[PDB]
Amino acid sequence: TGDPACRAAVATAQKIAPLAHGEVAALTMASAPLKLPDLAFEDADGKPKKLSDFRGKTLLVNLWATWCVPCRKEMPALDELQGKLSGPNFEVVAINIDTRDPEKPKTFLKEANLTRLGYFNDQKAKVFQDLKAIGRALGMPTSVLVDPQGCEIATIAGPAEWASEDALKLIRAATG
Repeated sequence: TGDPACRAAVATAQKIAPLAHGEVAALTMASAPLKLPDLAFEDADGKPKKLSDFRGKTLLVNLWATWCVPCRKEMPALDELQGKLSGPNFEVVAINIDTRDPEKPKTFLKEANLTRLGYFNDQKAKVFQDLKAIGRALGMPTSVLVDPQGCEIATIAGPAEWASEDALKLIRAATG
């Protein structure tokens, strides 16, 4: 039995379920209340962050890595989504999980001119293990749409055209 603070998240998931088709058909709606683990990661300047620091906003939490081919390919879309919808009620939190060479993802984002995402990172890649433990990280990338209480609305095991019409419509619906 999940955290009852996450019941509104389930209702939200049920409300937007019809919108999960086309580009976002691989998004699986939450069917039970599920509080995500309070992921711990760093910002671009190495300051500690936690998922709960972002409570109060709807979020798309993404895990990506430079060694992940479909992840590199979807970073521009995530950046674009960030630019379209980031505001008082929504943010994309893309967390890099490279463990080998910390300068590599920074160079990747810079050469790709992706600056709206900042540079969240977990050089231990523990955040992947945390989501794997609740059955929400089956591969890479993994992205979870999270409500203002840190609860699961939906999870996708794979990449998506996140700046597409289908994706924006779904995210806006989840937010408001």
